[PDB]
Amino acid sequence: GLSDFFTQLGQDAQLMEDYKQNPEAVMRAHGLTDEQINAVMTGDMEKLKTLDVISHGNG
Amino acid sequence: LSDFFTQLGQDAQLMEDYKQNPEAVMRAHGLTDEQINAVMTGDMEKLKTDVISHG
Amino acid sequence: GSLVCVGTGLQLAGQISVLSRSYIEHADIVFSLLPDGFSQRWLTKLNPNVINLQQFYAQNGEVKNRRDTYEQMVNAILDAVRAGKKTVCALYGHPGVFACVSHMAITRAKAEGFSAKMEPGISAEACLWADLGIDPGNSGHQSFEASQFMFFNHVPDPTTHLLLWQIAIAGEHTLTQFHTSSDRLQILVEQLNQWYPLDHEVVIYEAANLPIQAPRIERLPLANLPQAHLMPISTLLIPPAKKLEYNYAILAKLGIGPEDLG
Amino acid sequence: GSLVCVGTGLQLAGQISVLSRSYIEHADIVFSLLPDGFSQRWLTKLNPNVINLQQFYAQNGEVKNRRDTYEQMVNAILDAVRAGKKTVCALYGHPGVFACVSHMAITRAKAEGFSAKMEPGISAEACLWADLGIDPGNSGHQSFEASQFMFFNHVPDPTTHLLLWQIAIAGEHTLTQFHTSSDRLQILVEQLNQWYPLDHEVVIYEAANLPIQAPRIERLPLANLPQAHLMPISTLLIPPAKKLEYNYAILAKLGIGPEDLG
Ligand SMILES: Nc1ncnc2c1ncn2[C@@H]1O[C@H](CSCC[C@H](N)C(=O)O)[C@@H](O)[C@H]1O
Ligand SMILES: Nc1ncnc2c1ncn2[C@@H]1O[C@H](CSCC[C@H](N)C(=O)O)[C@@H](O)[C@H]1O
Ligand SMILES: [Zn+2]
Repeated sequence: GLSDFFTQLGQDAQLMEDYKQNPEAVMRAHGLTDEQINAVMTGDMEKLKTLDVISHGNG
Repeated sequence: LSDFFTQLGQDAQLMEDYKQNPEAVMRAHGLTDEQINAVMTGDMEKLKTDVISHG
Repeated sequence: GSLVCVGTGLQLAGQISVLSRSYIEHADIVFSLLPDGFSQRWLTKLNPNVINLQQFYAQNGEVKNRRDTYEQMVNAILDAVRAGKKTVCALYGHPGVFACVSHMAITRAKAEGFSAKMEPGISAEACLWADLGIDPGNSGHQSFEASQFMFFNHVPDPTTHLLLWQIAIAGEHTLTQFHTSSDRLQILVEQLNQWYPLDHEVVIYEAANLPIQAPRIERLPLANLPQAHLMPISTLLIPPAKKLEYNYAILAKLGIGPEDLG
Repeated sequence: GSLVCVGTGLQLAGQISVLSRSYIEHADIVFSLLPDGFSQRWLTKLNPNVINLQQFYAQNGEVKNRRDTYEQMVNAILDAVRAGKKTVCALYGHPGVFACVSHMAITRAKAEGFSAKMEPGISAEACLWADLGIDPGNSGHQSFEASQFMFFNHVPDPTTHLLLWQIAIAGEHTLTQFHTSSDRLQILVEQLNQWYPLDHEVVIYEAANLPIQAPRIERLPLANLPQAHLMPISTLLIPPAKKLEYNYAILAKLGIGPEDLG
């Protein structure tokens, strides 16, 4: 549910521009719970997931 | 011609098919001999007949 | 109205991001600035409502400051926004990498109270790393616009990979000509000679624009640069003149030595 | 068997090339290194035959040199290639920017007579320019790996935008830790002080990985860096600290001056 929405939102510029206009409305219509929406609005990436170094400089 | 390039640049199946056999794939898409010749000699002008920084 | 400047990448059709393509597709109007007519076609099939900014460039041996060129570009882009049109600027590569128009249009947009953003694209730089098989993080990376490096005081780190963009107009002050001269590029060779020997191998790079086209990766001594054939899309790569040497000063503060490096 | 390394960009799903996406789609097998589980779900849907390279990172707080992690990744990729599989390596962002796994795999693949190439992608650097409305061309650009900047001799140009990648492990010489210490970061500050004052505003940047996520753009004085909260994905932007001095020496050879600069 949550993952499906994010995938689409990232690809679909229509939906993206829809989300920018009214985030809560778009999210509620895609089935996101309150906790999920709350996490999004507070930017708690940690919780959302709940609900990167590939080199070095040692020569 | 412009149709082939658009496909080729977007489609990775077609790309890999081209890199197996450029001529065969090009001929299969109806490119002429002078068109193919232009590709193999890397002459982009014949096939076709930017600065936005200052300071 | 709204603004979104996107990048098309360097390669035809396929090197644009998925999101960025979708923006072109759903735009009310599109302002383009693409390397050729093949992409221009592709664009028109994506979205028929396109105004090609190329028209604002100097036409007909006309003396025009590139500045005055960009002004009109921005202005036109804004006109559509101020009309209420969901507008998009489709530029080649990354919309904000050595690209003045987009940044100027986003700024003017926001300041007039419109929604404006920039979506990153694949630049000529990004293409160079993959074509040459060079990782910028290996010994570091530096990028300057050729003319700016010749006009102001820039000190390069000769252990890094050094890029000079727009090398073809290096020293072209008037900003009216489409290319420089041999003597301009000769003075660049002497300038660079502070750090790089005359026989130091450099690379003239040109990322391909078409899928059937191989890139230009021409190696030559720094001395032969003024006789080289350069195009507006030519970037100059100057590999490290020196190898990485240890920084004992800091290693000491870290209370370590080379042998301690993992 | 063959090898194509691609990037998926930073943002989920939408920031990969159209071509790069197709490559994943048609691949016999995909070796992935992605930021999160949303990105890992998206990939699996695109192609179910995925091996997650993440596994080769130190597990359960074991001491393991990252060099070894990388070697294992590279070998796993080649194992598939050698077996005759049309293999794709999908790394986040640009696959050959501050990432050695792709350059090593490609290199080894060629030397074993296999077709191998790299498709450019959108990197954290590409994202930076766009997010902070900066054109790297304005006053030039410089990038180094933070630890290398400390361990080896690098002199920055204070007129350019400077970037220190992997700032979170700045000065971690063992390559067995995930982060560094405030002491290390303090040594960095004192080192940087050769060029930048202590109160010089710097920026902790983190490009968003999700579409509903805003980027981190935290401004602070250089001195406060050691106390700052850094993450593996954090990049440090050090904006210019110095005025451009006229290369009067070169302008003269050009036979011009500032007033003639278009
Ligand atoms: N195909 C190409 N190959 C190599 N360098 C290129 C290039 N296209 C543009 N450049 C570089 O960029 C300069 C123009 S500025 C435009 C750059 C573009 N926004 C990008 O994403 O790269 C040229 O003078 C050259 O230095
Ligand atoms: N989301 C992000 N925002 C900012 N910098 C990031 C980032 N993800 C990775 N980085 C930078 O890249 C380093 C990891 S190396 C991987 C880089 C990636 N291939 C790219 O093309 O960007 C981090 O230590 C940090 O310096
Ligand atoms: Zn760079």
